[PDB]
Amino acid sequence: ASKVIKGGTVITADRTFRADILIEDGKIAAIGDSLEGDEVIDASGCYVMPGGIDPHTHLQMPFMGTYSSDDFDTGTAAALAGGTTMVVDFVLPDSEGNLLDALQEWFQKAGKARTDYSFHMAITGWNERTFNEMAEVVKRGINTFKHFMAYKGALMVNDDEMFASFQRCAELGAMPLVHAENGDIVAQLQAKLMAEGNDGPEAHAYSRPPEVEGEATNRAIMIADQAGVPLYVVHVSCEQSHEAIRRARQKGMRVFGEPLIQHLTLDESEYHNRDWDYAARRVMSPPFRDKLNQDSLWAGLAAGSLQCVATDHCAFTTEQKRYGIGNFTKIPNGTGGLEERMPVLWTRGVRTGRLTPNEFVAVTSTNIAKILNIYPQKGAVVPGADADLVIWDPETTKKISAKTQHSSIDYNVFEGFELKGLPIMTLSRGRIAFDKGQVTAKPGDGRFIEREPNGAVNRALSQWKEIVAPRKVERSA
Amino acid sequence: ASKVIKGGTVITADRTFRADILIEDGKIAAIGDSLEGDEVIDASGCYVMPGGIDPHTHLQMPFMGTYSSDDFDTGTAAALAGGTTMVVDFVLPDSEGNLLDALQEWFQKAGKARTDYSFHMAITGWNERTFNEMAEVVKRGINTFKHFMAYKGALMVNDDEMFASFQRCAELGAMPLVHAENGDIVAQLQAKLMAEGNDGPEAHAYSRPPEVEGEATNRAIMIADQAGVPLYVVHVSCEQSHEAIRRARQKGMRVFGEPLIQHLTLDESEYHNRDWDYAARRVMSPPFRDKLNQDSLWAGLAAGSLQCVATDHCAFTTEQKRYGIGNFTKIPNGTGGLEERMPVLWTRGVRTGRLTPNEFVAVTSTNIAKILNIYPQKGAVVPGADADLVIWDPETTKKISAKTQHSSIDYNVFEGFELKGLPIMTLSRGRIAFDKGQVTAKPGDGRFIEREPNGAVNRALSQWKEIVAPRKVERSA
Amino acid sequence: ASKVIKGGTVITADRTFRADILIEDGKIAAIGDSLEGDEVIDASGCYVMPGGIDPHTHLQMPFMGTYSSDDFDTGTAAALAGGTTMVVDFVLPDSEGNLLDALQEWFQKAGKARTDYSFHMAITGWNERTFNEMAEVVKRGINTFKHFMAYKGALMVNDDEMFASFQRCAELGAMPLVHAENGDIVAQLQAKLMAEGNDGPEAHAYSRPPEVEGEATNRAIMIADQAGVPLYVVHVSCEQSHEAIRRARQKGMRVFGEPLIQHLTLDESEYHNRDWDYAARRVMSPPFRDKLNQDSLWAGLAAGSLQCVATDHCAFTTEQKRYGIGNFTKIPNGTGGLEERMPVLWTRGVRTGRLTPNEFVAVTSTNIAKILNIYPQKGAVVPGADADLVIWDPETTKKISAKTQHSSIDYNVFEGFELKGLPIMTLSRGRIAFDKGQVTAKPGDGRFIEREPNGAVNRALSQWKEIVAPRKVERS
Amino acid sequence: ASKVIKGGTVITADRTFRADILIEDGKIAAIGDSLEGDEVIDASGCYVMPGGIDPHTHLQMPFMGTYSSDDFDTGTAAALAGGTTMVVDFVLPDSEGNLLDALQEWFQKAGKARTDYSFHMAITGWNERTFNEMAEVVKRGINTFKHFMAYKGALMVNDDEMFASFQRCAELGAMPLVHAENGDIVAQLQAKLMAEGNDGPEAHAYSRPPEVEGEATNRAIMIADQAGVPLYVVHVSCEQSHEAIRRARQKGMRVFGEPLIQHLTLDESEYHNRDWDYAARRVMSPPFRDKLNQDSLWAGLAAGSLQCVATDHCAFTTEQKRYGIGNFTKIPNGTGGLEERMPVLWTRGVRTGRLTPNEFVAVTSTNIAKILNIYPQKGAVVPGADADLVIWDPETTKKISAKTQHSSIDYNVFEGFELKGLPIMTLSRGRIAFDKGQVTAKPGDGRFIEREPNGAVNRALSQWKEIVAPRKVERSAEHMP
Ligand SMILES: [Zn+2]
Ligand SMILES: [Zn+2]
Ligand SMILES: [Zn+2]
Ligand SMILES: [Zn+2]
Ligand SMILES: [Zn+2]
Ligand SMILES: [Zn+2]
Ligand SMILES: [Zn+2]
Ligand SMILES: [Zn+2]
Repeated sequence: ASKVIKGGTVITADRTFRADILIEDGKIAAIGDSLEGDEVIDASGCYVMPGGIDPHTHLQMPFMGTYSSDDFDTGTAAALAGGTTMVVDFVLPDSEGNLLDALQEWFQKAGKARTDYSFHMAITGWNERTFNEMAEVVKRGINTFKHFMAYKGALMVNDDEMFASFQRCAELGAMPLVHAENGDIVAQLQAKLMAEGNDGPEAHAYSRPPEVEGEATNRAIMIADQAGVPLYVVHVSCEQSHEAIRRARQKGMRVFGEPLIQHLTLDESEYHNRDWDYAARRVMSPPFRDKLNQDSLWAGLAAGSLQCVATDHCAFTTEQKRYGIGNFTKIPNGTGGLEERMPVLWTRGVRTGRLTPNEFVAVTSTNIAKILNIYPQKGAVVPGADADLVIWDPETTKKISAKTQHSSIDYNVFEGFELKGLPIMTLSRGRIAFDKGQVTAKPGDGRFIEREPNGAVNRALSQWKEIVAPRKVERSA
Repeated sequence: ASKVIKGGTVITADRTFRADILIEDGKIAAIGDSLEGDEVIDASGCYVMPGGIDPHTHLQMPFMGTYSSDDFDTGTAAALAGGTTMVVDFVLPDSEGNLLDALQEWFQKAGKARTDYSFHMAITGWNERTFNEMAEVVKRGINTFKHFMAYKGALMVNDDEMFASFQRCAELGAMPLVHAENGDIVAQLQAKLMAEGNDGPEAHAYSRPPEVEGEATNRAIMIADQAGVPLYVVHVSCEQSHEAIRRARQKGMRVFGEPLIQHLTLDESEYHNRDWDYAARRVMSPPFRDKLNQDSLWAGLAAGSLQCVATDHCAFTTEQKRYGIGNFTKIPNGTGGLEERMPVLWTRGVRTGRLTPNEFVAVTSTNIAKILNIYPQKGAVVPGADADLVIWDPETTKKISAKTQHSSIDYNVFEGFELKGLPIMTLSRGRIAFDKGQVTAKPGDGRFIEREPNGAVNRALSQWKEIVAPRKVERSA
Repeated sequence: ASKVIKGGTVITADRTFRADILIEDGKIAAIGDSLEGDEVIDASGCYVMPGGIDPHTHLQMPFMGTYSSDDFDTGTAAALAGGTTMVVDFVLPDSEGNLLDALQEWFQKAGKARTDYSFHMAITGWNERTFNEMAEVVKRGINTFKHFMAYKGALMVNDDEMFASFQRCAELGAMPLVHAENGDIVAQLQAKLMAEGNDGPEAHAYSRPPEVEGEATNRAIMIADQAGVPLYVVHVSCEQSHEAIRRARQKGMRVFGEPLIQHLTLDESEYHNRDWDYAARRVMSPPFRDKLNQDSLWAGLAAGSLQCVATDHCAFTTEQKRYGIGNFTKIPNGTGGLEERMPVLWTRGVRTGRLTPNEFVAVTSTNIAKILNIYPQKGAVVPGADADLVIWDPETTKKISAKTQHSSIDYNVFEGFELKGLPIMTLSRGRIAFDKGQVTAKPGDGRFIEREPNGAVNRALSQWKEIVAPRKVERS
Repeated sequence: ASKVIKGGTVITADRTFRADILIEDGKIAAIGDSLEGDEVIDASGCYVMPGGIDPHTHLQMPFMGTYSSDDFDTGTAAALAGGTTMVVDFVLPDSEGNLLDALQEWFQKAGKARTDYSFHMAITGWNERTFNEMAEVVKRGINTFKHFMAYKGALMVNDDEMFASFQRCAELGAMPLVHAENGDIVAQLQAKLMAEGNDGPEAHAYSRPPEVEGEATNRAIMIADQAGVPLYVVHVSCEQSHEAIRRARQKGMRVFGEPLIQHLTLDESEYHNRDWDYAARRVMSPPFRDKLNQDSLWAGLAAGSLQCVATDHCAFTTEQKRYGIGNFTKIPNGTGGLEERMPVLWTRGVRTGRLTPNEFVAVTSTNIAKILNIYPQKGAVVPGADADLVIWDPETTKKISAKTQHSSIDYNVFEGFELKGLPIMTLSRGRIAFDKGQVTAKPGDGRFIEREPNGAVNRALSQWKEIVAPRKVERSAEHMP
């Protein structure tokens, strides 16, 4: 039974045009002037875009013997209600390198996904087991490996481990991701701040100022380039890390950057709210920054030095945040934004002219699809693509509120944002997944998306590195 | 009578995939797994790409009562043999502002074109007539206006004129192009050099060092941004001008940059060749630069801070170059590259891994088509696009030589370049235009391509300027 | 009759040390542990620094058939009360190039000076007379020529004229100064804002945003470097112009930058004050900028990418400012800061640790003395130097107020600034010029300081340009 | 017995002027138009400048159970013959942190010094002993601590150790120095190149390309600025590390940079010379770089973003260099330049107009004197200063050659440099220490120069950090959960 989306205006990363869309067997069958189908969906007056891909989520993430509050069920509901049809989550193995066991456990979690998903595999140590299982992980359809330069004593790896891992990535045709903050300096700053009685939520930001992110970003870049592999920097929050990426790209290094919607539109003044709960709720890493940083990130999206908007979705209830009363290091880090990502970006970015509608599509789905090597299966409006689509009414308005959010927690860091232009229908592989304010996709409707290694940028870089490889001088006896 | 291109691998700016291409009525009718057509073109083992678009040509350009040696006939022949299916030439009006008259004169020239073409309209003065005829020029399908900051006493405009013209561009939804060298400093350096007996071809480069281009680029950007209109900088030849563009883009300014294939692969040491003819042949503006500048331009293409490769094709005979014997200011400026642009870029860029094949397509056709607002009619492999296509054999080799070039002049500045990967067939709106080393397109086969004003980037920028427009302070009596 | 300053701590651009200073015949005769002299000045608990040099003033400047309200009398009074012992003013000739005639008129103005002074010569056009008279100006002891890239129809020169003039500067061993704003773009923005009814004081700032200054700074640098002459950019107000200077210097170009004390400590929010008078009073060029720019300028001073703090002192009464009611282009541009420069810089810069005390001396006197080629006659505490000195009590406090200022106008843009550490005595060539809150130097006490052309940086740059000069290829 | 230097032209960092100089009791007694003294030294037609200060030497440095070949005797002879009157060497303790024991050993080495000297104290690990002895090291008159980010398994410290040490420096009013190369990445590149048979001298440069230095520079700066202490980056060899310093200074961070005379005038093409010995002799860390980097360093000296020229003097014989035949990682790292520093800089920098003569004085003595807090005792021509002076004949010429050098090794990486303008006499505390090509100062004539902590820049930075220190938000119980 086919669907035809009629009367809409298609917006993709490359063009905007009036067209009908015929959907058969979960895929786009045809795009053209007048199409017929068994079931008609009216998109008159609306835009039709690829469903959003959010490459950065932490659904049901383990914390202190419990979990974050949004799991793959409520998380994907929030995603769908915001026009996002795919999430990419981070698998977190132990330092022993039980990558495959951790993967199995994340598959169990993701069984509740209401829409399609994939994984990044984190690397939280280095040893022979880790080295071997990375090969198998790539065979299972995961082509990215996430590294933490912070979280000393938990997730952190050092330069030595990171270089070996990046080289293994290069070898497998995978691409490293990095959380770039200097973990040694943050740990000492945390301890010093706590020792001085500087223990409130605002001190979380004090313990990891922008220079600490800027440095680690620069270092991760050096190591990836030495290893001959592209690098993806997650949650680029400030001018210091953005500058490191621009400078690397101008040297011809292959580096991608991902600003969070939070860092595009929220700022550190939130931590100076007189209410402890209010300030603690906004604690995440990297923290909200000086507002001046926002323009840098926006300009990067427009200039192409930053490519993907994400949310780092990790939602905790007020009760969970309160674990850090009297100690900011015990406030669970994370704010949720899955539902808010595309709508906030549309109002703040497209309606203001900071982004063309086409750039909007590029930085919400198409770019990350290309970067993770699943374009055009995802992030595309072309025949043969998965029919993951959002129907966007440019005229509808709302005020963001915790009272109406699909996320399970009791607050919303975008509380009060005035929006115009909203997702009114979301389709996941041709199925109506969100409609008339209701999430219609059921838990288990989502499936794992396998990804192939050795994307175009990996291959070009490897070829170039071979060209410029330094050679031994031939010397007579 | 339809054509089907079978067995090939399609490369576009966004993806690479095996597919057949059905062509009907000069357009791409279908793209898919197995297609049939009246006539079969075998593309087994080959890549199929959008035909190149070269936005920077000067065919049959007036110089000293004569003309450049390549006209629209030989010019488009060379283009087609090099996989380029469209050229964009510059109409050069008198300073009185006889834009429409100049346009008619250029249509007469382009009657000989063998493949499709369009125009930029130059603005060489400022007055009421110019202001008025700009509106009429836009109605006739030209949405770009070219400005010269150098060539004092002939083409040059000042800051005042340039600002007025840019504001008019903003109003009409057109985009200014700029030749950015400081004309006043250049004229004085020329005169000082001649007065000192420094009168050889190498002194042309001396008379306009990179700082002179860097300054003018920076100034034109300021003025475009103040007028609220995007800016396209032609022939970005050096790091100083590239740096100005990167810095502007990081401020959120809408600026495009165009490196010439000459400046990517050739350098100023050519001017120090002992043979006068050899050095003079290479004289153009901006001149060939210190070789160190090339890596900057290549990185710009990979990073997206530069978007389009062109040739500034303006070919003169050795006899014409010799008009400047004893006086370098009288050496006609220009080198030809229409045929060599895509082949040299492929060998130097794709085969080395500096550019992915998709980036190659982006910077040889798709980007400029989008920028000139003619995507997807041109620069696309999508249904409904003009069937302007090149069939590329990645294994064929040749050495570039004047003896085999299609340009009418007696030398080739890319002489001796070893290539691998060549255009073996070129189609212009579904017609075989180049095949088996022969240009099969006839003079008059080319048609003028009209362009609409107010593309997406123009619209976004105007919207943004309105939002940040400074407001009067309300003061009570 | 000798003077000895006893018990103080000397602070110079290069060091800090306890020493007595013996003054004879208007000069520093000796510096050492224990000295005696005919007359004793007690500097116990105080710092002794070279008197400030403000390289940027416009005293009795011609405007609209009148003049600015602070002349060389009240202006040097203000300077002295702020620890500044020398001003450098701008001679403004007509565009016909009557440089010598204008110079004579400025000598008449400066007859009222209470402390020493020198001149910059502005170049407001280009022609044979201008080219010729520049040589004679250099012979008269002025080794700097000021160029305006803004003020279209009045002071402005174009790239062609500026290049010719800069080449003439190089030839004479002079150094160009530049007011860098794009005059063509500013004139058009002014007209547009006025046509749109955007006619308040705030639109003055709107008519010349930072990008316009950044561009012109960048262009002027290119032209000086092509001419092979060092360049001095006056009133670097924003990160865009500062960036152009840093980038140029890293290319090995010889460029100096001068942030005004206003742009270090005041910002554009002043223009949005609801009171029209309040906002109009702060109108100057370049305008007060977004506060974010302050950090860039401060860092430049500490890093050495900016070398001299000045005031661009050009004072108008409220009545004069009101000439621009309903039309911001008619508000006379300028604020006064002569008295406030060193004291504000001390509190905001030294007491905060943004500048070491030695850096404070460098950016208020020694650097500009060196740049204008009058070191160590001025800006120094060495034997043989002019005894131009300020005795600074680091503990005394005050709140800046128009009620206590020596400037003749009725307001103070630094109103309410809380200070600690103040000039308590100022000496000009050994004469007590400021003491007990009173200016004791008389009008006419000031003397013209002549300057030699061809300073060290001019000579080094010329030598280098000769080394790297492009040569003809020898062809049979 | 007084000396008067007559007829010369004084050049200092701040001015150039004709003056006589009267010297009494090892110090400058007076400067003026015509002075009289017991013994007259004729400086007619010559310049008189502060004697050079080279803040970066490794004389008789321990390596592989032996030592580098220039000790404090021949090292200081070389210095003096090049117009340099003071060297600053690096004390190298074991990782256990036996700083005082190491200091005593270095005093034994420096007993042979012919001209004055001082020390930097290296920190090669972190622990309680190290923390404690740093305080005593500062009390002995050493106010700098050197950190190595490279030389893994030998001298290297990590970010954690470096941050603790930088904070201790801040506390004591000391200033850290850093050798900034990423040691972990260098060690892995070394192993990779060796495994691939890329084992020649040129592969030394391959194993630590400029990005590896630029990264570590950027990192050391971040850490120093977080600790609230100024940082001195030794041997800034390339644009990447130079850019990191410029960017940091523009953020208002207090960072100094030191380009070596080698990196200003020599380049990596030397490693591709066909002769193994020739290439290996030039091996040092950081290696000679792409020639393009030179202009960046020269501009930094002229712009003030780099402040001091040094040599990293560490001299090995050809026989010692040959320890690395078949394995570039075993080639002892270091080249000598003590004698060549000021003369090469004068010809390449002053005679070309890249530096004014005054800037030449700044970057060869006065800046480092100020930075190490011993101005005006050293690096100055003012009354009361130590009479450490060089008399410079701007017209005399020579070509640098191993056959005439005062360094003890058998080659010279500045071989063939054509010079004009040379020191013809060097005075150390008023004693003629070098004259007419002869080193006249004897071993033991040099004395240790004590330095005080808490220089002006340290104090200003600490004050600024206090001003901008982030404060706890005051929250009433009304606003608490
Ligand atoms: Zn993270
Ligand atoms: Zn995360
Ligand atoms: Zn051109
Ligand atoms: Zn052209
Ligand atoms: Zn001005
Ligand atoms: Zn002024
Ligand atoms: Zn070292
Ligand atoms: Zn060393």
